[PDB]
Order: sequence, then structure tokens, then C-alpha cells
Amino acid sequence: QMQLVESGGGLVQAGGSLTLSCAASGRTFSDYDMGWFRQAPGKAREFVARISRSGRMTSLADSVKGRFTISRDNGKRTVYLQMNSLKPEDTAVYYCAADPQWSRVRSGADYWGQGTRVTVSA
Amino acid sequence: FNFGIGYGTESGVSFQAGVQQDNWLGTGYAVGINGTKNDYQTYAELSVTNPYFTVDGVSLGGRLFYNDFQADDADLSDYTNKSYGTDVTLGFPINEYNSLRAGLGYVHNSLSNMQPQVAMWRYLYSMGEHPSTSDQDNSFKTDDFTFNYGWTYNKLDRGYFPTDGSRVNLTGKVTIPGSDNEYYKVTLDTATYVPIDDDHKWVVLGRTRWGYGDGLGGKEMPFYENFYAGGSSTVRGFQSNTIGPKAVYFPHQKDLSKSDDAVGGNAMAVASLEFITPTPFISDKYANSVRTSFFWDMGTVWDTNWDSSQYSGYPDYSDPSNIRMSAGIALQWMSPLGPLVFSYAQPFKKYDGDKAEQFQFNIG
Repeated sequence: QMQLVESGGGLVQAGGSLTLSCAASGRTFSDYDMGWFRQAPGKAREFVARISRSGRMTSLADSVKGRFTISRDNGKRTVYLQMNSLKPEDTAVYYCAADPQWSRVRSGADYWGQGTRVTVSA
Repeated sequence: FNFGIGYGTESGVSFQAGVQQDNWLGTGYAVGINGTKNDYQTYAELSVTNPYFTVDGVSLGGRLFYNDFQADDADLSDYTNKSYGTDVTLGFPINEYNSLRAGLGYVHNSLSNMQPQVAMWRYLYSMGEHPSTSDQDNSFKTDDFTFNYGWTYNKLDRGYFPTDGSRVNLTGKVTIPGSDNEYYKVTLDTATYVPIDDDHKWVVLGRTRWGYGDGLGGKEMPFYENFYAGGSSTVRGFQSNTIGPKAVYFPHQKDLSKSDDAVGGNAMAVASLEFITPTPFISDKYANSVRTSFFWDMGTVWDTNWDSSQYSGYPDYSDPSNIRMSAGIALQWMSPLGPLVFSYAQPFKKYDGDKAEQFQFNIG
């Protein structure tokens, strides 16, 4: 069973940046489209960004357009979320997700990480 | 700092600025920086060139560049292509009329702002991607390495207002193992001037342009490398880039939508015949500096991977025989603002919602 472990979350000041990493166990990482989701306190989990198996195709939620970027390194079995120009509204737990299907990974997944927390102070 | 500005129907207002220095610091190398900007493209490059890589005169050149292309501002179905990359080129003078080029290149392409549509999505599927037909906000990024080759023959009697001789340019490209894309692309351009009289005041010009590219294995050539046709420089009387396949859009969230938005294609052929004559009703001494011509232009662009079987009721964009045609008049002369050329052309063979543009001009 593939496991996903996120790291990189911390405390950051508004306007700053952060890079999240999600490491995947096993040798099947390239079999999966990958996604980043986030969950603010008191709210439902929501889509942030996704990336194709090959790493070439990506898409982003409207709320992070022009600020966040998703990439992957299939050799290191890792997917990244680069978060720039952060605002207090970006505070949440950020989850890594994996699914065999591109269209599904925008809303859900077969495999979920335990999350990494991001706090943006004003 | 050398500046330049031009204006035309093809690209609107064009700005150019650059700096060049041969034998920089007595090293023997030339160094340059230049940029260009028009309605749909912003381009910048840095260049270093050794004109004597060998004593014999083989040159070695290097290029670092950035480019920003907005497809909708070039009269195509919309997308944004931000690219950057490098080239290293060897240049061989064969004789005074012939030159050869061989080089290696890297390019990074970043595609965005693509609305779901048949030909683009077909290329994405060939790359192993599975985008949904309702995906409005996808980005696609690729890293390609290429081998580039070229041959130029030029025996025109003079650069400005030629009257005799021919020019030919062959250019080709193929990807190297390790690239994201896997494809080749070849272009051929020819022009031949045949004077009728000893004075060379009456001249017949023939021009051709051919283009073909395709993917390797199961992949397709990227659409952002497509050929286009139509406009002042190819088939006059047609709006720039309008000739050939048009985008077929997928329904939002029904049936497909036909459009008149040009998308180009991976095959292209254009020819022109024109009769260069003295200018009537003109004042004496203006005649030598003013060139009139009567032309017949023709061209087609097609999509060799269009699956006609799957799109019943839509035009067969893989058909190469829909030859567009126009006829018209052109005038050319040198003005205070630089080279001046304009034409009035009437398309008398059009297809697939090609857009007409009878009056076309360029200054500079």
C-alpha cells in the first residue's frame, strides 16, 4: 500500500513563500496523478492543484491562480507545491492525494496523506 | 542602441531595439543583444559568435532567448506560449552563393489559456495525457532538444528590387532522444526572378513555400509548431493566418461547435506568380524607384491527422486539395518612413470560413 507523507508546513508571514513536499513510498508513484488539497478550520477539504503522471499537465484552483505552482520529480517519488504571495486566507492543513485518473483527482483520491499545517500571519 | 519601428496589417506596430559589437574586447567574438515586439509576440535574445571557429571561415554561434506568443492576437484559436531556450550553430560557407548550417538546440515551452478543442486535445492524447473535454484551465509544459539544419542559396542580382536570379532556403529540425516531444519539421522557400527585357524593367517572379512535419511513433507534432498561411507574405487578400483548418470546440460542461478560428496545420504549400512592370501614369525618375506588380497567389494548409471518420458532417481538414486563390495589384517604393508595400487582392477561391482582407500594407 502506497503511503504519502507531506512536509514543509510552518509559520509564515503574509507576502512570504513556502514549498511543500509530498514523498511517496513504493515504486508505483508514476502510476498516479497527484493532487494537493487544503482544509481550513471549520470548513470542508477543497482542491488546490493537480499534476499528471508525466508531470507535464497541471491545473490550479481559481483561489491560487498566479501564486501557486505544482511540480513532480518521478525519480525522487515526490510532488511539490510552491506557494508564493501568501495571505492569511491560505492558512489550512494541506493534504497530498494520489489517483489513477486525472479527472477524479480534482475532487478525490484513492490515497491520502496525513497533512501538513500552514499558518500565514497578518 | 539601434531602434526601429514599423507598421503593417500582419503584425500591427513592430518595435525593434538592439546592440551589436564585432571583435568584442579584441577577443575575436561578436556579442549582441536584441529584442522585438509586435501585436502578438515579444522576443529577446543574447548572442555570442566566433566567425572563425576554423581558419577556413567556419563560424560557431550561440543564442540564449525568451519568447512570448499570444495566439489570439495572431488571429488563431487562443493559447499562450511562453518559451525560452538556447541554440549552438555551426555555419559553413560552401561558396559565395551557398551556406550550410548545423546546430543543436534546447527549448522549454509553457502552454496555457487553451479552450478544449479537437485538434489540440488530440495532440495531448498522443502525448499520453488524458485531459477532460471540459478542462478550461490546464497548463502544459515540455522540454525539447533538437538537431537543426539549413541550406541557403542566394544569387539574386541585388537585395532591393531584385530583377534576376533565385534564392532558396531549406530549414529542418528533428528532436533528439530525451525530449518530451518527438517530431520533425521541414520548410522550403524559393523565389526566382526571370527578366523579359534586356533593361530588366519587365520581370516574372515565381515564389513557392512548402512545409511538412509529423510526430514519431505514436506522437504528433505539437500544435504550437504548426504552419500557417494567408497574409501579405503568403496569400494576399486573406487575413493573416486564416487559411486551413479551423478550431472545433467541445460543448461547455451537447454537440461540437464549428468555428472560423484558424489553428494551422502540419502540412502547407503556397505558390505565387507575379508580373513586375513599370508603373503607369507615374512621373519621370519616380519609375525606377516605384515597382508595380500583378499577382496570382495560391495556398493550402492541412492536418494529416484529422480523423474524418470520427467527425461526420465536419469538413475533412486532412484534404490537401482545397487550394485558395487570389489575384490583385501591388505597389512598392521607398518612402521617408522606410520600405513601403501595399496590395489590393480579391480572393476568388476560399474555403472553410477563410476570412478575407483585400487591402494589406507594411511600412518599415
